[PDB]
Formats: sequence, structure tokens, C-alpha cells
Amino acid sequence: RGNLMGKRVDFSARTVISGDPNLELDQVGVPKSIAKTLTYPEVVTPYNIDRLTQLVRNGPNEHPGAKYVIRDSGDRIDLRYSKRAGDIQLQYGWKVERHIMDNDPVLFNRQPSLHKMSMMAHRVKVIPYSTFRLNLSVTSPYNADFDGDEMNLHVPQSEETRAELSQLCAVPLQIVSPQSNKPCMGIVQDTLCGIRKLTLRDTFIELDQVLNMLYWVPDWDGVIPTPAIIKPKPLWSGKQILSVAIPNGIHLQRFDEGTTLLSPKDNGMLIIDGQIIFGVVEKKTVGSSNGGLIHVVTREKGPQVCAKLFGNIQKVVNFWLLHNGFSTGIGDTIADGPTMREITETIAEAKKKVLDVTKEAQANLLTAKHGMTLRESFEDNVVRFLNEARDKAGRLAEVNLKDLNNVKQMVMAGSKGSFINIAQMSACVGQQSVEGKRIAFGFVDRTLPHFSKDDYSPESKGFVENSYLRGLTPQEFFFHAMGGREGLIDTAVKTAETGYIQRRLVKALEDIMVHYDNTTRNSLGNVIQFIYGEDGMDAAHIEKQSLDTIGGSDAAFEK
Amino acid sequence: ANWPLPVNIRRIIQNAQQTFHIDHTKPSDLTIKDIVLGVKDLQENLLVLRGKNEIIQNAQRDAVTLFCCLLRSRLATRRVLQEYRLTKQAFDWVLSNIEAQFLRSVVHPGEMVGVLAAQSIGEPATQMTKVTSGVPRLKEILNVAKNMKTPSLTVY
Amino acid sequence: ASRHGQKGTIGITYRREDMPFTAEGIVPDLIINPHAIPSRMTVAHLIECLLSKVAALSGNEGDASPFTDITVEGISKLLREHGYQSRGFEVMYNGHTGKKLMAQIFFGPTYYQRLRHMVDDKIHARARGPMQVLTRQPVEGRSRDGGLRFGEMERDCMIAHGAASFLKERLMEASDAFRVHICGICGLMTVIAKLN
Amino acid sequence: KAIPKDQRATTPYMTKYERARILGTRALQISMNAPVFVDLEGETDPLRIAMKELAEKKIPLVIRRYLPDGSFEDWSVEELIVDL
Amino acid sequence: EEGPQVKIREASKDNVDFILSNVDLAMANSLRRVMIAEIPTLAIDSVEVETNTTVLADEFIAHRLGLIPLQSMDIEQLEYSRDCFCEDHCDKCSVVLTLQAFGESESTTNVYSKDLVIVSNLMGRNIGHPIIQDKEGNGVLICKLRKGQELKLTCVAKKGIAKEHAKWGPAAAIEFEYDPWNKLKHTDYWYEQDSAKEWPQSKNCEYEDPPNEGDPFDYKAQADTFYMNVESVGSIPVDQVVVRGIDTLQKKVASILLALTQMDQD
Amino acid sequence: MNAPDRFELFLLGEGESKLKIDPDTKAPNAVVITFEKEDHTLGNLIRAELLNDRKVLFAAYKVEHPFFARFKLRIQTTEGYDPKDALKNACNSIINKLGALKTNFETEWNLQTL
Amino acid sequence: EGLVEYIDAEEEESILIAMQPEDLEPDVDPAKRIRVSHHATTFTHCEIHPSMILGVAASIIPFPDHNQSPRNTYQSAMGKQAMGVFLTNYNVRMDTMANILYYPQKPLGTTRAMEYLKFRELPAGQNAIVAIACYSGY
Amino acid sequence: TLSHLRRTNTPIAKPRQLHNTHWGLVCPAETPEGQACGLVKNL
Amino acid sequence: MIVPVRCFSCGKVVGDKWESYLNLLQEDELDEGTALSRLGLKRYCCRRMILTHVDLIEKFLRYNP
Amino acid sequence: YDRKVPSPTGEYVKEPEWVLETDGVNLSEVMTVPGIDPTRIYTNSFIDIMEVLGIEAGRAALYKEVYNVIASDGSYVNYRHMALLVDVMTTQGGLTSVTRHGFNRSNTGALMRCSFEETVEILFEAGASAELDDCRGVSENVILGQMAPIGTGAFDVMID
Amino acid sequence: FDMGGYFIINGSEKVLIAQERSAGNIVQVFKKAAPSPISHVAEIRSA
Amino acid sequence: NTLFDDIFQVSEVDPGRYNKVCRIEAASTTQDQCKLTLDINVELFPVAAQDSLTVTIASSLTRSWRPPQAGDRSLADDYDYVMYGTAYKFEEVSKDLIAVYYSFGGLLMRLEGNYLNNLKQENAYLLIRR
RNA sequence: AUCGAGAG
DNA sequence: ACTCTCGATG
Ligand SMILES: Nc1ncnc2c1ncn2[C@@H]1O[C@H](COP(=O)(O)CP(=O)(O)OP(=O)(O)O)[C@@H](O)[C@H]1O
Ligand SMILES: [Mg+2]
Ligand SMILES: [Mg+2]
Ligand SMILES: [Zn+2]
Ligand SMILES: [Zn+2]
Ligand SMILES: [Zn+2]
Repeated sequence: RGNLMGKRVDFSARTVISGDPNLELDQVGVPKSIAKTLTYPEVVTPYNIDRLTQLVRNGPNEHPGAKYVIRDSGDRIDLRYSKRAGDIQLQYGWKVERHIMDNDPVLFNRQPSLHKMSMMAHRVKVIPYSTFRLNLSVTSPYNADFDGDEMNLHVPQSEETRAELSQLCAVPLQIVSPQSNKPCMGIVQDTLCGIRKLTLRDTFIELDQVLNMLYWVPDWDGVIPTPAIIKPKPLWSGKQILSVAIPNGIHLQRFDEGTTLLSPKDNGMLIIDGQIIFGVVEKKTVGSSNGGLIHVVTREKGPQVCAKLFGNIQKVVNFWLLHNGFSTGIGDTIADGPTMREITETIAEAKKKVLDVTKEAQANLLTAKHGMTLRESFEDNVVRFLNEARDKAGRLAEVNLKDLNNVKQMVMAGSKGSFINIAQMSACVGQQSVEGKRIAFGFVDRTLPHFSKDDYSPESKGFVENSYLRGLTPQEFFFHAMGGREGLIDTAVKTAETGYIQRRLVKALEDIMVHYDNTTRNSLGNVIQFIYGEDGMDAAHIEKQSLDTIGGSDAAFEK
Repeated sequence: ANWPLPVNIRRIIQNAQQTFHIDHTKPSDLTIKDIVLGVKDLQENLLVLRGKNEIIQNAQRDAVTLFCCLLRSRLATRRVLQEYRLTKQAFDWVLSNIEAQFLRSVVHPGEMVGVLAAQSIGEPATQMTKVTSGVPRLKEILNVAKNMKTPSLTVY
Repeated sequence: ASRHGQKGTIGITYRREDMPFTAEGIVPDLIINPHAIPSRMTVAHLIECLLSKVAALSGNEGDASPFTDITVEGISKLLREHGYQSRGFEVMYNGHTGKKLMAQIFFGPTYYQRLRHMVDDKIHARARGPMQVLTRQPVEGRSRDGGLRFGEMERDCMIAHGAASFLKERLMEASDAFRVHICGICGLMTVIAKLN
Repeated sequence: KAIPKDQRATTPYMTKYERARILGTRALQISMNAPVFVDLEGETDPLRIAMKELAEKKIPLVIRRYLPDGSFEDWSVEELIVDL
Repeated sequence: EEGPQVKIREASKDNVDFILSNVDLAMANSLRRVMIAEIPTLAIDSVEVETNTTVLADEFIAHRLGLIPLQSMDIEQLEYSRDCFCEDHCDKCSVVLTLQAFGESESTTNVYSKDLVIVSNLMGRNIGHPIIQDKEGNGVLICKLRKGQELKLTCVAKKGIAKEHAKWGPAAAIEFEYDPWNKLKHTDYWYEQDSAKEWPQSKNCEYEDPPNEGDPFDYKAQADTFYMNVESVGSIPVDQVVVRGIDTLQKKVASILLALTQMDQD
Repeated sequence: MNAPDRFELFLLGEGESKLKIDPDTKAPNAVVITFEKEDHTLGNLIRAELLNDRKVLFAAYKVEHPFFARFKLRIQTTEGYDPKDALKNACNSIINKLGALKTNFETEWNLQTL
Repeated sequence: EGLVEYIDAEEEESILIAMQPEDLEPDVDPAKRIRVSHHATTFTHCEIHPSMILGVAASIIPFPDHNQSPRNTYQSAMGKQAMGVFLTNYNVRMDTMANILYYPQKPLGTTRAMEYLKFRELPAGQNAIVAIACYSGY
Repeated sequence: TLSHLRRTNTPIAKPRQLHNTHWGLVCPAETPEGQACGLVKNL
Repeated sequence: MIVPVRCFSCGKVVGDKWESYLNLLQEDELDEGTALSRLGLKRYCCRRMILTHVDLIEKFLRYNP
Repeated sequence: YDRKVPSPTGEYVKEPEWVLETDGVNLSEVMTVPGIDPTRIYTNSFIDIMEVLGIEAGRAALYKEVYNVIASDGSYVNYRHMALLVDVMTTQGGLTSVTRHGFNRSNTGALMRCSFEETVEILFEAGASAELDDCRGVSENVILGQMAPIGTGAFDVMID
Repeated sequence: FDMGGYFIINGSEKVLIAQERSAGNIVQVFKKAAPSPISHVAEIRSA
Repeated sequence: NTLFDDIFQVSEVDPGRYNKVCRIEAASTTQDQCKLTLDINVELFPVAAQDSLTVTIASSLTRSWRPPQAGDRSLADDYDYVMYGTAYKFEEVSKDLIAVYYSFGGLLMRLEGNYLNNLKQENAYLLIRR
């Protein structure tokens, strides 16, 4: 397992990764030093003898250059110590180990390599500084942020293997994944939020900025689109200039809730012939969804056009967002006075209800549900009440938020954050729980020495009325600390056991493939599936379609 | 009704009523024989297996049964003529395109899909946070638990 | 990293001209993305920014002690008394064009700390280096100019891809590739191959 | 034993692995200054040249597809269909 | 004159508060950028340390030495070391000034910027002299020596741009604000209740007319009136900061024009 | 370590010309000019001054990557109007306005105290 | 003088501790946090100060009661990786490897517990003028 | 240094969970993650 | 260590204002805010630069080597 | 439980029924009870399903449970993957576990099974029984450092 | 500022990490599992 | 040339969570079977309640949009508020009721009428005055 | 070789 | 029953 199944290799590198809005999807930012370090053997041919001669003339230390020169006899010439490093007559058939240059096929990898999208072939772009620069939209398949993450890079040493990397392991070829028959890459973070802020109907763009955004697209036809507004002032909408990024022949139709072809809420999405007709573009569209824009563009125009699409969208949206700006402060966590009052009174009536149920249970009037203890029924009721309280106050705080509220904006765009985040930050973080149950009696008949015995009150068993804005009391803080602690514990345990399960699964289904008869077998020839997937289709080229014959009345079917 | 199938027919159709720019107020230069026999002969080309014996052919029809159901559902005479109002050229183009995309959608022999499956199940199990569910339940399933933690009986 | 579990590396460095600026001409020493706020729920970071801003302006020392009755409202009032938006927001101008920004920016002092993890101590690259003696494979360690382990999971990935030749290259030419002689009878490495 | 040129059940289309293997092999040949059977027309990259050579079916290779029983079907690159 | 207009509201040795009238936004912005970065200044670029028994490290001292504000009045009749035909540096490109400090008294012996002594030949040019805006006349506190601690070094100061290093920055903070009433609506204000009561009122509001609610949105309006406040460090006077900024912008435009003139060659 | 030299932001490298005029293949009578060792300071100003000319159909600048000090400027003018002349007119206009601004500031400065 | 006692957990089992000394006394601000009224009387001990439940690394965290607990844990972990002055005599020690911050700064937002941890004397970070904003996208 | 001089190591039902009796004796937040979480504590 | 020569954010010289600051705290018995205000530190970045700084060199000079 | 049921008019309409959930499992005697539908009864234990209703029903229940686990988190995996797993677990005749007790006892290659869990002992018993390794297993060619019959190497390239 | 509390071995500063153990001479009763023949166990670790 | 011309009476104005665009609802004062819904940039051309706006649909007044130079050019409008969009749906309510859907860069429009020369074409200039 | 701390 | 990075001691 340590020297045969997996072993240390040459022509490899590892560095801290960083995001780069101005790199293509299938590219990788490679530091110059690594470029001078890693090398590729290129045989001298009439097509490249001049270039290779120039590279040898540059030698090491200067990129692009070369490290070694292999002759016919097999002798190795070191271009940093040899006396004849200046004068070399490159004979045909000689090998030249040159520095890694631009548009070279390399293998980008990040541990743990859970699925095949953890190792993908990228195009080299030699850049300054000491970081592996990668496109934002390639974050998802690698599962990688930039808070200190490090990635590895491997280099092919022959034409056939780099052919394998470029024709099989290429990033555009991995856009639509056979895992969930959907694209595993999409628009995220700034590009997402921004594309939500751009496609608003209040978003109009004047001449100059429009010209800049237009020129920012490398696949621009150079044709200025006729503005949505002519008089009194020529204006372009965000959708209009964003349409330039979307290729022709692209048709996308999706109805949300009240999407009635006129859409008073500007919801849903209609895009005709690479031109967005109506709807706000966000996660449901430009994200990594099933019938998303990326999936359609990939299956229609191709993987290359889709990667270039990533590029264009990123460039335009990031440009507009750069000159529009977006932030987030504590003010985006402050609901109105009366709202906080209704929240407090909600928690109040909740605790009142819990109190009443408690008193009822103590009066031996509580009738146990069929199949559980009186005490278990009581616990269930109280827990449900406190949960309903948190959800209620949270929904109040959510309703109170404005459309200009930055947090709510990020939630709308689908960039980051959800409802419970708003609920806990602004309203009430809710009930803490350990091992499924609320804070148990660590001490005799009590959770903390600050409480009396047999105190089943919400504040005693770990309910936190306060929000992160208001601040937690010592008790609430300690209980929350217990909850978070259990969180970290079961997190480590989870990644451990999953770490094992993955390996077990891999080793179990290791030698299974589709033979030249669509028969899924193994190394023994044992038939697992007579026809792969019981249909013989590759999971990549499969989309969720409706069978409109299985539904509707017989009269409608006939009609 | 919504189920994962190869070849998005909707996109092909909406591309047909866009590539040829057909108007919704013009008689179609088609025939009942064109549509019916055309679609019926289209199913003959949607090949997954290519044997010459009865077994392989049965496996073939069984393999393309669902997609053929979808095909007939979308390419019905009433639907083709009234809902899409396609022409002869547009209909033929649709047929050829469907056949092409279907032939593309076939899995390529040599596809190490065992490992692909193991990873396609293992990876999403990593992003996982009243019976026992989640990672412990998965561990029970894979280990084939002699004594599962929450044995349940659902009686109708 | 800040003082609230908000870590992150540097993406790029911008000079003061390219940096956004408030009407006072004050330029940020550091720019962080808002997306690192709602999902992680670090309100105390924002409150730290506000308190540090007010304490900066007033010249006092902001009390950020855990269980006190210091509230965001009081800090906001104190900040408004100094002539600023009570919620820490400031109207900033884009450094490139000089044009204003639509949304106002949460802007202010925050205590940041430099962690021990720097790139030049992490960066590593090897193209045919020193080998071990027992297994004849690349040595272990960056400090020993070693190679990186093409782990089992990596092998699994290359299998899933279908790149067999690459997998062979990583497991031979890139690592240890040896030529041995085998007897045609017993099939063992008993062969005494006297070459030349 | 073998399998006759008729009654071949394997896919008439070239698989992506077959394409990658053929382009890789051909590019490996070109990389060692081997005769090119197509017009270069400016191309100097052996992979690209092998691709253009594949597009014109000027590749004298043949695929031996193995069946799990031991049988094998031969498919010339000129005959195979490249729809990818 | 005939074009853009200036209205000096406040003026001093360190600051200039004025109003740029009849100008495009991009020109004001570019002027700001040039004033920040692209203005030549004399600052320490080379430090030769002989003896250093102080607490601070060598390059630790060299750093703050580089940040010392030096006289850059006649910096325009000084030359870049990279342009001069001399070996390393000379009197036509660089200014050499020494520093010799030693702990004398039992008390802590402070080492300021006034202790820097010019050695090279200035030959008339007002240059090299460390700016001392200090009240006592000491200047920047460079280091501190104990009882027997010694610091002996030499500094070679060269002409440099703040674009290359912030030590060559002639200006500090440049205040910049246009349209104090948001009449152009370049900014969508954030609020919880009232937008006007929450957001403070700018001083420059005293110099413009408030909008009328009866009036609609002026969509055909641009940015003409800009309010600026330029602050100098001491190396270059404020008026000369903004003037040399203007002349620098003009010159680097003229270089592009000259390039266009040159590209007509066969 | 891998950080580039600072002077590479304003000092032209070996063989690198200041301007690179390229015939735009997209729309007719258009051009893309590569400015080396320059940033937004020059680009934004020139672009903004190229829009004042009413015989200019298109004018836009962009910095393809912040790592490198350079920017591309695309200009499209009406037929019978070479874009280089538009660039020249824009530049001269800028120079004149700047000179007038300098004179005005000087005259305004000579009338101050303290 | 019998004013303070040393209590372990086992003896802590049989006492009633008051959280704040103001819980011994017999229209509000909506901004503050909701604190439950003392429904107990028979106190025997009172907490010195609740902030003493934290350790040395956690005491550096500003407003830790306004954070999600795992974030407090994370910061407690990363605080030991921050640079600064670990000792005044760092120049006369021959450590294997040491890192000292160029210009250390005592945080603008401190803790009352920092006074005893000598953090304001030997800080580990600088007050950076931070800006929360989507700019260039880098 | 201060943190390292006040650390707690534990060899080997739920010793990792922050127990109620850890109040005032052991820091609830300061603890390693991933492996020795809950086992290694600080006073 | 010692008082930073210039403010990080803007670039204003603040190294010559350290001793004076101290005087304004002990001689005139003012608070930190007014002392910082009198030294011409209006922007809170420079104001920070001086207020936030800790002079460690004084403890460093306590050694004899 | 709520339930979609074909209306006599045609469309699918929600028809809610009463379903008895249960803590405890004994399928062999509950389905034979008069009163309930013995064709829709189901247990979360695919073991009892495999023992009572056969190996195919055990397959369906196994996939149902795995899919239930995957979808419980809110995720989604294509059918063919989980189907492949369940099939490989159910093709031996019974329920083969994904451990050293299950698939590692198969009649595959020695090196392959040695490259997982019990390593040395496998080589021992394979050396005692004198087994033959076909060398068409992935990990086997991985050990031998040869181009394994994987995707690209799943065929041969000659010249004509 | 050095607080001490550490040793100096071969010039290397060493810290004795506090070791957590179960207190001895304490009587504790524990319920055993279901397959176990014994139901309860009252044990004590003598020191 | 021209494709449609009528005078509508604004019955409703609705700022649906916006501040620059309001959804307008009007009806024809000639045909008792004709109505109109239209997203309007109020910030440019303010539309209060109970207004009589003159509405026109044109096909002209493709090539890149040249700035309005000088002009000294045939604007062919002299209206107050002019837009340019694209029809995307031809809904048929009845045989005597035919509706059309235009999209002006997102600003949608539903025109219900009876008697039309509005084909599914990119040409869709919307001219409103007074 | 082992052990300890730490990084995703 | 995943990759890294340092330190220590034999
Ligand atoms: N034992 C282990 N095996 C594999 N991966 C591990 C690991 N321990 C840590 N990691 C990696 O370390 C990462 C930890 O990053 P985190 O910051 O915890 C994710 P997050 O912040 O909750 O999500 P977010 O970025 O969506 O907000 C995990 O994603 C995991 O991939
Ligand atoms: Mg992340
Ligand atoms: Mg990470
Ligand atoms: Zn033999
Ligand atoms: Zn000189
Ligand atoms: Zn400052």
C-alpha cells in the first residue's frame, strides 16, 4: 500500500492556492520558480529545433529555458555546469528537457482525492509570486477555499500521456459530471452575488461603462447592442449587456412560482437565442444546477464554449461589481425595534407555553403518547415548542429585513448564508442539544450549580433567547460551547469513518468496467450488469425529462 | 413524470422552431405516413447493443424501452403537427439529431465505472452532517449489520 | 486571520491608488469579502470593528470583555457622536475610476494577526531528485528535496478517468523503474545475468 | 482463433479512449520525426498534427477490441467513426 | 483662464483645501493617482552599516531610514541612478549622508533624523536635507542607544517614484468628494429607517444647492464640481505637490503623443 | 521569492515598445492599442477624453491582469477618420486642459496666505 | 478572613452559586440581552466573574459571547500561531527558530482579562484598517 | 507559552464532550481539533 | 519595538510625534484623545498608529550586552 | 401517510391512508397477519427482506436503503452507481459486505485482495494453495507497473 | 515576563503536561450491557 | 414604418419593491377590448396615476448602435420616452382578443388587442409621449 | 526507526 | 480502520 499502490514520484510540485478572476477555467497559475524546476523531455524535430535551440541557449535560471540535454548515446548534458552550455548543435533525435511553458497539460490535484474531479488537467500559465492560482469556478469540484489550502501538480513526460491528460482529464471535459448527471461547476461568490445585482430591473448602465463591459468580453462581435432606452437618455439594462456572454442558439426556460410570462416579481427565467428575455439571474440559473445555463451550454455548444462562457460571465460580472461595490456590516443584523419586541414576546409566550405544559406534567395530568414515556412526551413537547419559537422569531427577523440588506441579498443570490443564519444572528440562536437531547444534568438534578435541582425550565436545559447581536449569557455561552464541542467531535469522527468507507467502496468496485459488449464485468468475467446502468447510457449525457403521458386525466390525454 | 433520460428532446424541438424559423400560421408539408413511419423507423436506429441473435435484440428493446416511450410521447402526430407545427425538413432534422445525440449518449467500452460509482457514492457521503440515518446508517448498510440500531416495520 | 476564526491568505496586493478610498482619503490596509460573514456567523468581528473604530476616534480603549452590558446601540450612538454613520458604513470611491460606489462599505479598524504559514516555506517542486536506498523511490520531505506521494486515491482517480498510460508513467518513469531478468522455467529472479 | 470481419457486434463509433490512444500513439510517432501523411499547413505540434491526420483518416493503425471470453474484433481507424 | 477652474478655500504649509471646477471625473481621479504615486522624490535607497550595537536590527533601521522625509525641492535637477552614466552612484544622481551615534550619558541617548549629516556635494541644489516639522527641532525618532551602544552607518539617497516604493510618497492623504447631495445618484444609501437622519451631512454641502422634492431626477447631469484636500509630508510643498502632479500627468501624456509621433517611422 | 521587480511597473523591458497598434479584426475601422508600463491613471483619462469626440463610435480600455502593468485600448471611429488622430486630439486636449489647470492653480495660489 | 473559598467539582455539587453579585438584591433597554431573573434564594457562593470560565487563549477573543462556539475554538487554536514578541530577551536567546513582529500593537478592543495575561504589553498582531467589500474579486 | 504551560493530556464513555462539571475549571473553547479534540484540554 | 516612522494607511509622518505625545499625557495631564488631536492626527488611522503602539525598545535597553 | 393515487377520472389525486410504523422487526409473521396488505409491507432491514422475499427483493430493498441514506442529506446520485454497488453486493447469491469478511474472500487475484486489509496472510494462503493470478486485475498491473487493461489499455493498437 | 514553570534539559525547555486520570479509592457502580451475564458492577480502584 | 398607434389611460402604477421602475396598467380609450401592461422607468419619465399617454409601436426610425450624432439626423420620434425591445410571445385569449408580449431589456410589456401587424421580430420601438 | 506539535 | 509541514530523541 505504501510503495506499490501509491509511491512518491518525480516531476511534481505543491503550493498554497489562490483565486484569480482573470484566469480561464481550465488554466492554472504556476509560479516561475516551479516552472524552472519542473521539466519536460522534448525530442528535437525540424518543427521545433529553432525554439529548442533558443531554450537551451537560455538554459536554466531564465524562463523559458532548459535543464538537461540528452544525446544519442544517452549521455546527459547539464546546462548549468557544462562548459559547452553556450555552443550546442542540437542533432535530430536528441532530447531536450525544457522548462514547463504556457498551454502545457498538467495534472492539478487536491487531497483528499474523493472523486475523479479532484484530479483534473489544466493549462499552464506561468505567473509571478509563489501561489497556485486557479479559477473561482473550479473551486467546487476540488472542494477548496484559499484559507491556507495547498494543491499538487504533476507533469507528463511523453506525448501519449499528455494526450491522455488533454483528451480525457481536461477540465472542460469534466464540467458535466457523470456523478449526478449535472454540471459540478458554476458561478459562485462575488460573480454570483454580482450577477444577481446586475440583472435587477432597477439596474441600468450608461454608455461608457457599457462600452467597457462589452470590450471585456473576448468573444465579442464588436457590435454595440441597441439600448433598451433611447430617450431621454440612452441606457442599457444589466440583462442586456450580460446577454453578450451567452452564446447564440442558447434557449433556457424555467418557471418558478408566479412566473406568468410577465412576471410581476421578475422571477423565473426566460432566455431566447442567447438573449435573456426576463428574470433575475442567480443560483438557480448560472449555478451548478441540473437544467442550469451551464448544463445547457455544455450539452449544446460544447465544453470549450462553456468554459469560455465561465470566463466571460466572470469578467463582466466582476467588472460591474468592482465599480458598484458590495459590503456587509453589523447593520445588516439589526431588525427594527417593534420587530425585536415581537420576537421577545414570541419567546415569552413560548416559555409560557412550556411552563404550562411543565405544570400540567407535574400535576400528573399529562397523558403519555402511545409508545413513549410521560417524560419523553414532555421533552418532545418542550423541544418542539422552543424550536417553533426559534423558527417563528427567525422568520419575523427575516421578514423585517429590507431588500437593501446585504445579508438578505447574499441569501437571495444564493452566494452564501441561509435563513437560520439570519435567525440566529438577529433573533434567537435557539436551543442547544447534545446527543439528540437538550443539556442534561451533569450535576445532580441540575445542569449548572447556578440553578436549583429538578429545574427543567428552558433556560436551565440550554435555551438561548438571546441572539449573537445581543450576546449570550454565561449559562447560554457554556451550553452553546457544549453543543459546538459535540459538533467538532462528531465532525472529526464523521470525516474519519467516511474516509474509511470511501476506500472500502473503491477497493470493492475496483476492477469493474464496461467491456466491448456493454456488459459490466470484473477481472473474473463475472457479469454484474448485463447492460451497464440497465440501459447502456453514460451518466454524463443524461438529463431529467418529463414523461407527460403518465399524468393528466384520460380526457386530457385523449384531447 | 420527471426522470433522468438521454437526449433532451425539448431543446432539439425548440432548436428546430428556431433554426428554420417556422411560423405558427402555416400548413405543414408533412404526411401521416411521414410522421408515423418516420418515428417508428427512428426507434430502429437507437442502438445500444448490436448483436444478430434474439437475446441481444430483446436486451436492446428492453434497454431502449423508456427512451422510446418518451420519443413516442413527444413525437405524436397531434403533438408534432399542432403543438410544434414542424415542417418536413425540420422533422427530418429533429429525427437525425435525436439519433445522433442518442448514439453519443451511449457509454464507451473501457469506462472504469466501478471506481466511478464508488467515488460517486463515497464523495457525497463526506458532505453529510426517528431512525438512524446518515454515515452511521451507511456504515451499517455496507457492513451488513447483523443487528441494526433502529429496526423498523412499515405496515400498510 | 482576525480574532474570530476568520483565517485566509493574501490574494493580491494593491497600491494606495488602486485601493478604494473614503472621502477623507483614508485607504484600507486590508480588504475582506462579506461572504465570509453570514455563513460563519461572526458578529463579534463586526462589533470589534465598530468598537475599535469608536475607540480609535475617541482615543480610548474599547472594552470587548465577554459578559458586559456594552451594546452595539451604545457603540453606534458614540460613533454617530463623532460624525460617522452609526453602523460603521462609509461612502467610498473606486480607486481606478474615482467614481463613487453604490453600496456603502463596512469600514474600520480591526485587530488582525499574522499566522506562521507563509508560502515561501511551503512551496515545493522536484524534477528527478534524490532517491531512497531500500525502495529506490523519491525521499520524503521538502527539506530533503523529496517527491510527492501519488497516493492510492490518486490512482483511483486516474482509473476513474481511464488514463492508464499516465498511471503507468507515475508508477515507473516518475518513480522507480527497474529491469529484471526472469528464468523461463521456474520463473524466479535466480537469473545470474552476466551482461557484456 | 479470431473473429471474422463480418458479424462484428462492437460499436462502429470510436471510443474516447481509442481516440486518445490513437492520437497519443501518432503524436508519439511524429514527436520522433516520423513522416507526416497530411499537409502540415503551419501546424508544428505533433498532437495537433495527429489530430488533423485523424480528421482525414490518414492513420494506418488498427484497434484490437478484446471480448471477455478471449475473442477479439479488429477495427481500422479509417473505418471507425469519430463523433466526438 | 479658459478651461478648468480652481478655488482655494484653505491653504497652509501642510494642506491645501480647494475646489476643482469644470473638469471630467477621470481627470480629477488621475490627478489624484499621480499626486499619490507618480511624483519623483529623494529618499534613502542604500544603507551601509559599519557598526551596529543597538537593539534594533540592521535592515530594521534601514527601513525607517528609507521612510525619512528628505528635501526634494530641486529633485528635478537631480537624476535617476539608473540613467546616470556613473558607476553605482555619484553627485549628479544621489545624495550621501552619514549617521554616527553613540551612547554617552547614563540616560537613554535618542537618535533622531537631525543627526543625519550630508556628506556628498549638493553643488547648489536644495536637496537631501531631512524635513524637521518637529517643534523641538529633532525630527523623526530613528533609534535609541543605551550606555555603550554605537550606531555608525552611511546612507545613499536616490531619486525614486512612490509607485516603486511608498517611501517616495510626496503626499499623505488626499481628501476627495464630489456631489455632496447625491444628486447624480452614484450611491444608493443604506438605512434602517430614515436615510437622511442616519447618514451624516458633509461640509461641502455648504457649497451646493439642496435638491427640491418637486423636481424630478436630473438624468443629463455629470460631475463638474470636485472638493479636494491635498496634504504634504514635507519633502515637497503642497502647491508643488499638485503642480508637479499636473505636470507629471501632462508629461506622461506627451510621451504617449511622442510615441505616436515615433511610430510613423518606416 | 517569485515577486517581480517594482520598476517593472514603469520601466519598459527588453524590446517592449510603449504602444502596440493592432488592426481590430472584429468591426471595420477599429483598432486595439496596447499600452505598456501604464495603469488606470492614463487609460481611464484617455478613454474618457475619447468619448468627448463626437466622431468616435467606440472607445474602451481594460487591464487584463493586475499583476502586469499594461492595458489595452480599443477605438472605433467614423469612416474618413483615422483613430490615431482621435487619440492624438484626445491627448492634446488633455495636455491643454492640464496646462490651463496648472496656470489657474498658480494664479489662485499667489493670492493666498499662511 | 473567610471571604473566598476553594471549591472543586465534588464540593461544587452541593452549593448554590450566584452568577453576578447583583443577584442578591430584591422600563428596560431592548438593546441589552435577555437575562433570566433569579428564581433562587438560598445562595452559598457567588462567582468572582463569569469571564473566568475561559482560558488564556480564549481570553484574547473580543466579544466571545457574540460568536458561534467553534469559531471561538478556532481562534483559540490560531492565536498560538500568531507572531509578535514572545519574550523581551529574544535577542540574547539562541532558539531554534523565532519570529518577532516588526511593529506590534495593543488591540483597540481588549478584554479585562488581557491585563493579567500581559497581552497589551506583549501583543501579537496589528490593528489593520479593514474593509469588508467585494472589490476586484481577488 | 502561557497556553502550553496550562495544558491537560488524557490517555485512551464520552470523554470528548464538554461536561457540565468542566465549568470554571476547564476552558470550554480552547481545545485542539480533528484528532485530540476534547482529550487535550486547558485550565 | 519603537514608534513607527510613518503611518501605514495614508503615509503621514508620526515618528516625530511620539515623545511629544507622551508629554501631552504626563506634563499637561490630558487624555489620549486630546493629545492625539493636538498633534495633528485627525484621521483615525494615524491616531491609531500612535495610540495603538507599544514602545518595547525601552524594555530592550534594559540589557547590558 | 399521504399518497398519490390514480383517480377514476384520470389524474393523480392525493389519497391519504393510515400506515403502521413499528419499533421492532419480525417480517416472517407480521405479513401473514389477516387485516393488512401483505404485498406492500416493508422493513428497513434488507436482511429480513433477503431472507423472506428472496435475493432480488433484498437487492431492491438494499438500493432503496442506500438511496434513502444518500437523499436523506438532500444530495442526489445517479441510479447506475448505487445500482452497481448493490448489484455487486447481491450477485454472489447473498448479501456480500463491503469489508474484509465480504468481498475480500472472493475468488479473485491474490495481489488484488492482498492490497487491502489482510495483506500477508492472503499471500500465505495463496502460496500454500498455489493459486494462479490472471494479472488482469487493476491493482495487480499497478504492482507489476504495467499498462493495466483500463480504458485506454482496454485494447491493443497494431498496424495495417 | 517569563513566567517559568518549565525545566531546562540539554538547553531545551521542557514542559510536563498534566496527566488526567480517574481518582482512586472511589466507589462507582456501572450498569453492564445486555449480552453480559452480570447486570451491575460496583468497583473501586485502591491506591 | 409604423405598426401600432393608440392613446391609453393609466389606471394603476405599482413600484414592486423597486425605485426606478414601476409596473404600469392602462387601457385604450378607443377600444373597449384593448388593454396594456408596461414596465416604465419612472426616474426618467415619471408616470403618475390617471394619465393619458400616447403610445406607438414602430419597427424603425443588425448594425452597431452609433451615438446620436449629431443630429442632424432622422430621429423619427420627438416623443418623451422611447424604448427598444423584442416580442417573445403571442398569446391568443380569444378569436376577438389577441395579446402580445414584448421585452425591453427586462422591462416587460403585455398588449391585449384584437385587429395585428406585430410579428415575432427584433424590431420593437416603443414611443410614449405626454 | 519511533514520538510529539501543526496545516487543509 | 487522505495528503502535507516541522520539531525532538535514540
Ligand atoms: N481527516 C481529513 N480528511 C480529509 N479532509 C480533511 C480532514 N480534515 C480536514 N479536512 C479538510 O479540511 C476542510 C476544513 O475546512 P472547513 O473550513 O472546516 C469547511 P467550512 O468552513 O465549514 O465550509 P465553507 O467554506 O463552505 O463555509 C474540510 O473541507 C476537509 O476537506
Ligand atoms: Mg470555503
Ligand atoms: Mg480550506
Ligand atoms: Zn529457473
Ligand atoms: Zn550618477
Ligand atoms: Zn494615516
